[PDB]
Formats: sequence, C-alpha cells, structure tokens
Amino acid sequence: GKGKPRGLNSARKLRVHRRNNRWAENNYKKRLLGTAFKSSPFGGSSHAKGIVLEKLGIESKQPNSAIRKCVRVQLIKNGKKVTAFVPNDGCLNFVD
Amino acid sequence: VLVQDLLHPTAASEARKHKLKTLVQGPRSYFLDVKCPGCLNITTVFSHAQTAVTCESCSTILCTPTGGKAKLSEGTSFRRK
Amino acid sequence: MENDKGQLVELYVPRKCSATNRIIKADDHASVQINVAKVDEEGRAIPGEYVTYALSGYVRSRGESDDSLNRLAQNDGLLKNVWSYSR
Amino acid sequence: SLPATFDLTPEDAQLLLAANTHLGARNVQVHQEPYVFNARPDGVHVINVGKTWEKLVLAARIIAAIPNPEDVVAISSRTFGQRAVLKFAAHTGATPIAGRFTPGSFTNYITRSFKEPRLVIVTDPRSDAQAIKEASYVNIPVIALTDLDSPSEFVDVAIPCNNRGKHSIGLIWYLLAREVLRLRGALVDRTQPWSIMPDLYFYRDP
Amino acid sequence: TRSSVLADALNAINNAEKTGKRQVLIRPSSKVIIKFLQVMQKHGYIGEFEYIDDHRSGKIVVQLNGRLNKCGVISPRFNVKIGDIEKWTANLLPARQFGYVILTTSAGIMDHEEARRKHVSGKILGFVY
Amino acid sequence: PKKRASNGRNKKGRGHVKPVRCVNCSKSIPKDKAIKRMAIRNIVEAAAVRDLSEASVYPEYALPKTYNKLHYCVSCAIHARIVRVRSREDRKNRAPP
Amino acid sequence: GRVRTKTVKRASKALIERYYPKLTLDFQTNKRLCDEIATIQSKRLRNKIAGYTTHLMKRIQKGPVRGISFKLQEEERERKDQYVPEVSARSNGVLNVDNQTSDLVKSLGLKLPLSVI
Amino acid sequence: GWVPVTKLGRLVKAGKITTIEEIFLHSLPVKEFQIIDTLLPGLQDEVMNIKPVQKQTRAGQRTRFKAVVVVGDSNGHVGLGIKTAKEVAGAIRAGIIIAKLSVIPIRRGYWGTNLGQPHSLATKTTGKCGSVTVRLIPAPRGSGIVASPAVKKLLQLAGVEDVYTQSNGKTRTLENTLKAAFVAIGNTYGFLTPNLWAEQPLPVSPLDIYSDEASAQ
Amino acid sequence: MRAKWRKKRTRRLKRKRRKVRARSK
RNA sequence: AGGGGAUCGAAGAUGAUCAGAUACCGUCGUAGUCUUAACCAUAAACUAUGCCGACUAGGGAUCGGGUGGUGUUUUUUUAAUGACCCACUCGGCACCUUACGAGAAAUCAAAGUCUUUGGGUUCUGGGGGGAGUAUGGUCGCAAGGCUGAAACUUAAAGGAAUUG
Ligand SMILES: [Mg+2]
Ligand SMILES: [Mg+2]
Ligand SMILES: [Mg+2]
Ligand SMILES: [Mg+2]
Ligand SMILES: [Mg+2]
Ligand SMILES: [Mg+2]
Ligand SMILES: [Mg+2]
Ligand SMILES: [Mg+2]
Ligand SMILES: [Mg+2]
Ligand SMILES: [Mg+2]
Ligand SMILES: [Mg+2]
Ligand SMILES: [Mg+2]
Ligand SMILES: [Mg+2]
Ligand SMILES: [Mg+2]
Ligand SMILES: [Mg+2]
Ligand SMILES: [Mg+2]
Ligand SMILES: [Mg+2]
Ligand SMILES: [Mg+2]
Ligand SMILES: [Mg+2]
Ligand SMILES: [Mg+2]
Ligand SMILES: [Zn+2]
Ligand SMILES: [Zn+2]
Repeated sequence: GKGKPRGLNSARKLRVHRRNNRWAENNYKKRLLGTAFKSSPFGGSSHAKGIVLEKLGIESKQPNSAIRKCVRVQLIKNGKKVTAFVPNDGCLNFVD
Repeated sequence: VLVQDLLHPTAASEARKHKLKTLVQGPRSYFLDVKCPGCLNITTVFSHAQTAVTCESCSTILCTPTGGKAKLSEGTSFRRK
Repeated sequence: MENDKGQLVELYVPRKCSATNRIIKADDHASVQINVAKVDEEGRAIPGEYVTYALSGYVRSRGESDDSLNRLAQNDGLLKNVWSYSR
Repeated sequence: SLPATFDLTPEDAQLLLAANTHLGARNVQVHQEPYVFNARPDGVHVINVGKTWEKLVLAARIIAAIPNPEDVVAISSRTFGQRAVLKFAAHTGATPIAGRFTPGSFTNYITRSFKEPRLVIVTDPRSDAQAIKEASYVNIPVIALTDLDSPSEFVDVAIPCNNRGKHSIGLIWYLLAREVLRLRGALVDRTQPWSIMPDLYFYRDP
Repeated sequence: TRSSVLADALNAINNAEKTGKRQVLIRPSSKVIIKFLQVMQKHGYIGEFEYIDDHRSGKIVVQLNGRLNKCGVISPRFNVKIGDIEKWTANLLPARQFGYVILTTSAGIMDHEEARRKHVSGKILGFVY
Repeated sequence: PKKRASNGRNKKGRGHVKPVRCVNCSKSIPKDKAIKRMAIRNIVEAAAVRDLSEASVYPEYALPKTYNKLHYCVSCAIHARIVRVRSREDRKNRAPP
Repeated sequence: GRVRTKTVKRASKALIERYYPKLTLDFQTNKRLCDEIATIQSKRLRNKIAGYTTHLMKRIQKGPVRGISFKLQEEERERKDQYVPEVSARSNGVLNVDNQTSDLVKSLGLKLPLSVI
Repeated sequence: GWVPVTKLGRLVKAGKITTIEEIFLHSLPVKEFQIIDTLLPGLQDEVMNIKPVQKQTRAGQRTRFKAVVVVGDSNGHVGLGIKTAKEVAGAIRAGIIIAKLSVIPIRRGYWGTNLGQPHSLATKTTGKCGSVTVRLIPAPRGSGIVASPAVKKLLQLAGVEDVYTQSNGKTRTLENTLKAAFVAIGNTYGFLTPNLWAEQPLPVSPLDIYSDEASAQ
Repeated sequence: MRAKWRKKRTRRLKRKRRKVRARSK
C-alpha cells in the first residue's frame, strides 16, 4: 500500500528520500545552489545601481507594438551589463 | 447470501469444497485392507500409495501408483478403514 | 438527539432498513416499504392492520430484496420452510 | 401466524403440477437456489411447489393490505400473461398494464399514462425490466413471477413459476386472484374451490 | 505474506458490512484480534463472535449488526504519548461525541475512553466508529 | 486514449508471434493480427461447368476445388473493403457476418 | 408520392375514436359527416381526411387497426376473449409426473395420482 | 389555482400533511414545486451564478445562460438548482423551481457541550462532484462557517452557524464545488451516530393512511 | 521534426562537437 | 573474425513519375539477412498498468491435474481399456454481464475496499522549453550505453470528452 515504507524503523529512508526529492522543487534548488549569489546580476541584493552606457528602444512582443524605452546599465558592484526598463511617459529624457 | 449459518455449513456442500477450504481442513483420503484371493495376509494400504505395495511375501503386487488414488492390482479385496 | 435540558432536538428520526439496520435516506428512492396483512379468524384479511418490513435501496439493488425479505417473513412466522439459514 | 386453513390443500397443488409450474429453468441463477428442490437428469430443474405456494399466498397478503384496490398496478408485456393480468384486473380493482409499458410511466407526470401505484406485480422481470427499473425511481414495491434464471434485482416478494408459457403464468395469476378474493372481500370458507374456470387466464391466438 | 493479521481481520469486517452482510469469516485468529473484537463488542459495533478450533491458528465468525461505519487499524503501531491521544482522536474520529481509538497499553488493550480514565498509554491499534 | 482492449488483435499471454506476409501488398503483420480469409472455389468456375461437363469423357466426374488461406494488413483489408470502419459499439462485435 | 400527412391521419383516428358507429365505409357519406361533427378549414383537407378515415374503416372491418380502439370494438373484445372450455389440466389419466418431482410430492405431505417416467 | 396532479400534492393541498419531514421520513419522491411552496414558505432563494456557455448551429454558434440557485430557510432545509435557458431570468426562475425540488434535510449537531441548541454538525461529512471535494468539520461556537463565499452562503441558508471546511480538486469550477458541498451537508442524515441505534417501529405512511383522501375519482 | 530524426540530428551534433574538441588533445 | 552467402535486400546504380523527385513504383545490387567463437545492452523490450498478502459479483467457455457418475461410444457380446459426456474442484490463457464501488473522463473485478485518508515493500514524477544538451565519471573495438547539470527562456505545454 501507498508505495512509501511505513515501518516504525524507516525514518532514515523517509528522511533522505524527501531530502532527495526537494531538488525537483525549483525555488529550493535555487536557494541551495546559491544561484542567487552567482548567476543573478545583482548580488541577490534587492537593488543595484550602475552607470548608463546607452539608451535603447526595444520593440515590444506580439501582439503589441510600441518602442519601450530602456537603458543598458553597467552595474558598479560587479561590472555586469544588464538593461533596465525606464517607466512612464518620456522619462527616458530624465536619464542621460 | 447476505445472512447465513457460517458456523454450520450443509454437508452436501461441505463435501463439494476443496480439501483445505472446509470449516476445518481435513484429508479426503482413506486406508484399505487388501489381500489377494490366494493368500491369507491382511496387508493394509493407503488410498494414494506412491509405492508398488505387495504382500509380505509371494512377490505379488497390491497396487500401482498414479497421479492420485492408487490402482488396486486386478483381483483383490478391500474394506475401507 | 438530546440537549442541554434533555429536550428532543434534531428535525427528524429516519427509518432504518429491516435487513441491514441502515438509515433510509430522504432521497433513497429505491428504498421500499412493504405492508403485509394480518388475518383474523380464518381467511379474512384484517383491514388497517399490517405486518410491515422496510427494505433499503442498497439491499434491493443488489437483488437481496427477496431472500432477505423471505428470512424476515419466516421469522415473524409468515412463512414455513422457505428460507433456510444453513446453506 | 397463519391457520392450517392457509396450508397447501392438494386441490391447488393438483393444479400446480398439472399447469406445470413445477417445471423450471435449465440453468438457474444464484438467488433462486432455495426455491430449487432438485434437478432431473437431462437438464431440468424441479421447483419446490410448496415454496411457490407459500410465497404466492404471501403475495396475496400484500396485494391486499394496500387500501384502494385499483392502485395495485399489475403488469405484463409478455403475450402469455396479458389476458391474465386483464382477468386479474377484472376481479380485484387493480389497474392492468398489458403490452407496451411506455417509459415515463411512474416518473414523468405530464404523460397520458402516469400511474402512481402503491404496489406492482410483474410476470417476467426480464421482458418487463423497464417497469421494474422505473418502479425503483419512486419507492413502489414489486411482486413478481420469477423463474430460476430471473433478474431478481429490484423485486421484492417473488413467486417462482415456469413462465416458459401455457398455464404456468395463467395459474399463478389466477391463484393470486383467488386468495386476494379469499382474504377479505368475498370468497370465504376457503375449503371449496371456485366456480370461476382456471383456463380463464390462458392465452389464445386462436 | 501476511503482515498484520489484525489488518485483514478488520478489513473483512469492514468489507462485509459495506456489502450488506451480517456475518464474516476471519482467518487467522490472533489474540490481538479477539481483544480488539472484545473492545469492538463492548460498545456493540459487532454482535456475538465465535472462535473455531482448527489445530492451527484459528478462524472466527463475527456477527454484524449494521451501525458499523469503519473499524480501522493503524500501522505502524505508532508510539502515543498521553496528550497525543487527544490528537489522534482529533484526526481519525468523526465527532467529539462518540467513536473510539483502541490502543495497546502495558495495562492491556483498551479503547481510548478507558485509557483516558486509567491514565495510561502506549501504541495505537486502530479505531472504531 | 486506447481504441481496443484487443489493442490490435489478439495476443494476451505470449509476447511474440511469427509474422506473415500480406497476400496483397506484401506487408508484414503478426499472424495473431492479420485479417484472414479462406478462398475455396471451383476451378471450372460457374458459367463454364456447362461446356466442361459436356466436353469431358468420364461419368459426370467429380469437380476439383482450389484452396487458399489469405492474409491482409489492416491497410489492405480496409481499402479492399474486406473489413470496414464500424461504429464505436459495432467495433466490439466479434461476430462473423 | 401520396403519403398522407400527420394533420390528416391525426384527424382520422380522431373521428374514428369518437363517432365510430355514425361513420361508414363509403367516401361520400363520411365526407358529409365530417361537416357536422367537426370543423375543417378547407374542403380538400376535409376530403383528404374523410378519405383516409374511410380507408381505415374498410380495413378496421377486416381485423382491428394496430393503434385504434373504440367503444363497440372494446365490447367486441371482452365477449370473444372470455371463452372458457371443458377445462384442461382435469385430468384425463391421473397426473403424469417423472420422479424427483414425485419425491417433491411425497416430501411435502401429498398423495396425488401416481406416475413414474 | 394549484391543481395537483400527483397523490402527494393532494395530501399536501388538503392540510393533511403539515410537515416536510413527513415526506423525508418516508422518502416520498417530491415532484410538484408547489408542495414545498406550501410546506415551506419563508424559504429564501439565492442567485449564485449565471455564466453563459456555447455550442453550435448546423454551422456556427449558440448563446444560452446557466443559472445556479440555492434555496434554503436557515433551518435544516436546503436546495440547489442549475438550469440553462435561451433567456436570462428564465433559467433563474426555472432553477429556483428545480432547486426547491432538491430541498434536503440537514442534521445539525453539537461540537461538544450540548448547551442551548445545535450549532455545528453531527459529524465530519464530505461530498464529491467530479474532482472537487468538500469536507465539513464540526466547529466550536464563535468559529463560524469557514468556507469559500459560495459554499458559505449555501451553508448559511443551510442553517449551519459554525463549521470548518476543506476543499480539494478544481475548486474554481463553482457549479461542481457547490454540488459537492451540497452532497456533503446532505450526507449528514445518512450517518449512523449511536443515537439512532435505538429501535423504531416505522410509521404507516400518509399514502396509505389518508389513502382515500389521496387517490382520484 | 520527428522525435527520432531529432535524435539523429543531435547524435550528429555530438560527433561534430566531439571532433572539434578533439582538435586540442 | 572464420564459415556461409539460396532468398530478400540498407548503400549504390538505374527506368519511370514529377516543376523539382536525392523519394514513393520498376529493375540490378553491396553490406546485411544464416552459423561459430567474441562483442553490444538497447526497442511502442507495452498490459504504455511493480511485487507479496487479504477482502468485495454474477455467467458461460477453455488448458493442465484430480475426485465422484450401475453415463455415452469402442470390440465379437459389450469386462479392463481408449476417446467422449455430466458434476465438482484446485492452478492457468482469456472472455462475457454487472456496477455496490472508482475515476477528469475514456474506462476499471481492479484502475475497487482512499477527507470514514495506514497490510509489507522496491522504483519513478513535481509547468513547458533549453535537453537527454554541456560537463565529469564509467563501461564499450566501435557505434554507443549508464550516470547527468545550469544560464537563459516562456503562459502555457498537456489529458479526456463534447459540439462544429
Ligand atoms: Mg546593446
Ligand atoms: Mg486515434
Ligand atoms: Mg501482438
Ligand atoms: Mg515484445
Ligand atoms: Mg485528484
Ligand atoms: Mg525517438
Ligand atoms: Mg540512431
Ligand atoms: Mg547519419
Ligand atoms: Mg537510391
Ligand atoms: Mg553513370
Ligand atoms: Mg539517396
Ligand atoms: Mg528504455
Ligand atoms: Mg492482490
Ligand atoms: Mg468471477
Ligand atoms: Mg480428493
Ligand atoms: Mg494457460
Ligand atoms: Mg457506467
Ligand atoms: Mg499571451
Ligand atoms: Mg485532446
Ligand atoms: Mg470531434
Ligand atoms: Zn495377497
Ligand atoms: Zn497489404
């Protein structure tokens, strides 16, 4: 029945078997592997500031059509280049 | 069906069941006292004997074995107990 | 169902089948109620007065509604030699 | 409970053996087995007629009890008992149903055939199953003429027969009418038989 | 291979109830079964029951009286501390007003009501309601 | 979802069966499958028994018959309407026509 | 082809149900009856009707119609159906039973007329 | 004027049956929507949902509305109706009629102390209508109906005051969710608590008692 | 494309890559 | 690798067909197709359904075994014996009907005895892609097998059934 051992002396299996299975859980693995600290452009930090390299006019995805104003920023803390959207009407003229 | 005397099955149905499946399991086999019309030897056998049983001497043959109930050899007598 | 001061609460107390003691649901519309006549001094069926069994839907659907019903009659006398415990 | 009057009396069993209700289905079914008395060689199955009669009387007892005579719907669709369920219906009130049962009878009140009976008596649970099925939508009990291989589901008190024809369906229906008339009503001093012919419930073509 | 025996017992009972029967067969016959059957009869969820002496381990015929909904086993027979009976009854019983969780204490086998009184505990056998 | 509890024909309890060649398009289908038909006929055919029985010597003479068990892929049995797409419930019926 | 519609046949069972003995077998008299006992919005419909009703009549005479009954036929059926013979069962030579069924007779409490097969 | 066509409506229109429980008691199949209309006025009806579904012509499209209705006093009697109409407030009406036809007896009970009239339920009961399964648990006074708004409203009209719930399955299919919460609070009177262990005689049934005053000419 | 012709395509890719790598011991 | 090499026949060659036709159809034909001694370890290797145990329903066939039948049939006379017939009974390949029950449904005697959730137990899955990829290890003559990520990307992908 059930496909899981039910012995009173089976804790080890039930214990390791879930520890074994927490890995298919994305949010868990991200936490355990420290993806946050490694591959993420921020440190894991909630914010980052960098210097604006150039202005970009990325066009939208389907089925939309517009020129979303963004900027290629270069993050101070780790020199990474990632781009960020600049929200609201003509704010792109606020950043240089 | 639905309500019945499990503790007291009938007889004609209890004799229809398998050897092991009656109210308490018991053997369907017996024993025969077998001699041949020449000799006076009361050689007692088993219903499903697996050996070619003989009388104490005379090199005679009481039964031949099979896949079940033994085969009493030809002209021979038998009372069942 | 009692209460605080023993007073009989609970909207209604349901019939129980007479072959399985199982509650007859208000929507158990295969549940049946048989009414058999008591007979006075020879022949004449006494009107108004019945010997009455109740047979639930489940018993009837599984086709036990005759054998079970039969045991019930023979054991309130209404039958002789038809049903037979040991089989 | 029931006086020695109600016992067999070899007058009836005379008829029952002669009407051949005692002959039954070759292959039985599991629910009718107590009714079986014994099996003849060359595949026959002898019903115990005393059982039949015992149940048959029981049927009458119930056909009675129920107040109004007419809402005791007696049903057939089998030829061999259509006149029978008519003749029965003639005597006791009991509104009859011979031929097409017409689905939507007991359920469905808009129909031009909406019976609301308090009891149902059927001749063959197989060929009339749609009546049987429908009864169970609406709490109505079921008396029925089973054989040895009959769908005992959704019946109640069941009288064993032969229902393979002739007099076997006629007699039981006839007999039923006799004891529903005996008990209460008007027949009385049950010792003496009946003016009414037994071949009155039979089938013709001609 | 058989494993609990008090499992297949309670199941047969449970099974036989559901299908409208008022009698069961129970092979084989462990004392744990009977003591359970005793506890289960003390509150009349079953009727008379009779041991059958095969020269072996036994059989039992229990008489059923409806009103049984489920007689269950719990495996593995967990360790229940005294204030954990409160918790099992919470989990596997229908209402606060009835039903039973029979155990195994050093003070014999008994329903949870009883253990509650004598102030004892141990493993859990199962439940009745 | 599954279309037949026979899956394709009838195996159930084997695992493998030798394959036959489709009589028509020369396919290869497991003998357990294969729409099979016998083809017994007379050599002289209908119309010709006349001239044949006439033109012969011998007292009337016993007609020979030709015998041939046939095997068809589903593909070739369907197309040559040896079998036909039956209804959802019709498909069930194993009865010979 | 000339397949009468339902509006016609419907009104044919209608007149036959009611005014059966007033009906006939000839087109022309019925064709007139339909004007008294019933209201019909056009002669051709009336004729069409009256014509099917009579077709039915001509064949109701040679045995009942598969879906039509009325007062005088119901009476006709009661009588002729209540035929009773010189009885059958009766008995003309004891009771002819095999065995076992005899054992059933014996093992019951009954003598009866003997016969073994 | 209501002209009853069934034996039951007659014995109802006559004042010959005063309580609905009489009908339940005998498992009498109710069919005329006025039977409950008379047996139980003061029975509020609630409009749950009216989402349109669509099919086809022998070509294209089909517009029609699906009304979900709950009828219940607030005292042990609740109904659930689901109808589709070519119209809007057409199914709504039709649903109500169909709802009242479904009105079912509720066995409220005590969480524990049988002080001052039942609040929660006899036992934990659960129902299931294809995938969605609702399960109601007896609750302490002051707990209240702990359910998703729809199910709760069905439980208010049900007469329940406190009860715990637990869903399972696609609870977003409202119609399926309710039909199981219904099956749930309707299965209460099916459950053999030891009170009902007590032996009863079984009443005679208003269909045989008033049998004269029942049938037609 | 067909699962197995995809399988083919990638068994080809691997060989190509394996041999491009090889190019440095 | 040796043997073998009739047939069919990957590659290839050709004749047609096509707008093209590396194809389908036709022709020739290499390897292969068989065997021995070594490898390989994979298939929709399917019942797409782990094993042992218990329980819940009705029917008819059939395979193996056994028991019971003053049954049938076989001789030169009707014994053994062979086959066959009927009932039973274990253990099988399945089939039928049912639906208390289960399921999202298709359907299922298990896919049931599960919110009334626990007989013992082994394995696997946790949105779709990226991808069975990269990388490391390992086994393999090789082809490959076994083990097996992440960056990024994405709002569905998907099942069953219904009506068009
Ligand atoms: Mg750039
Ligand atoms: Mg397909
Ligand atoms: Mg195959
Ligand atoms: Mg294979
Ligand atoms: Mg689920
Ligand atoms: Mg592939
Ligand atoms: Mg490949
Ligand atoms: Mg390649
Ligand atoms: Mg080529
Ligand atoms: Mg060239
Ligand atoms: Mg090429
Ligand atoms: Mg694989
Ligand atoms: Mg098993
Ligand atoms: Mg079976
Ligand atoms: Mg034996
Ligand atoms: Mg086999
Ligand atoms: Mg179904
Ligand atoms: Mg989108
Ligand atoms: Mg799909
Ligand atoms: Mg479609
Ligand atoms: Zn000797
Ligand atoms: Zn082919």
